[PDB]
Amino acid sequence: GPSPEQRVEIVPRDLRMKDKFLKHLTGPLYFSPKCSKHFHRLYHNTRDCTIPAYYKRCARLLTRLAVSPVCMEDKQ
Repeated sequence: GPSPEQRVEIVPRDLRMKDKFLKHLTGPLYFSPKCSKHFHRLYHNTRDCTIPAYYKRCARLLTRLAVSPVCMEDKQ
């Protein structure tokens, strides 16, 4: 894509492509404000969601978050 997937870890602020891809790969993961902090750690700390190469691993890691009782009001 616009980022180096397999070349270098560094990507410009145009890394917004990640959010665009993930939201379409998984669907609406827009979560709860209670769980907002977990999403922010799982998006900003994890090499999955930072580095554009690991789009799939990020996507799954967010999905299981968005559907677990912290992001999901409904008890699964």
